[PDB]
Amino acid sequence: MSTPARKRLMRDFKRLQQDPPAGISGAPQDNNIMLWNAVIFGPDDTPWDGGTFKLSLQFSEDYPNKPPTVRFVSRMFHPNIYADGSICLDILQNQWSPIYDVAAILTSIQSLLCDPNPNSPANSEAARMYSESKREYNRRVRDVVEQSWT
Repeated sequence: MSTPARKRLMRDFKRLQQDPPAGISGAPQDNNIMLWNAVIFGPDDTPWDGGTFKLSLQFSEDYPNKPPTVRFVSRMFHPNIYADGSICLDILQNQWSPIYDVAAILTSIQSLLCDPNPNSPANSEAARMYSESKREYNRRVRDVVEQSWT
């Protein structure tokens, strides 16, 4: 059978698969099309380089009118990511549009890593560090990068 969210989520799955964004992979559990997992590589030539970050996307029966609940499974340290893994991101809360697909969601999160919005302090310690001395920030980014490997 095919519900409108289900029908959408199946199209979203195929398009992520045929034209995948570099360093991004994603998939639903064979047992639940509504719960997904994904992995994002810290892009090349950024202090995030080499990291393998895990994520969970939870969808509802009202997708795509309502955006998925995205969260980091692996520990992070970034100005726009809360202590629980949730992401203070534009298109995921106040600027969501049904046009955006799963692939577009992940793309934006990857780009967000190396380009934080200081005017959205989800992690206040990380925010200050990013703008004061980038030397201590890069050191701290390196850490979550090394522990994501484990």
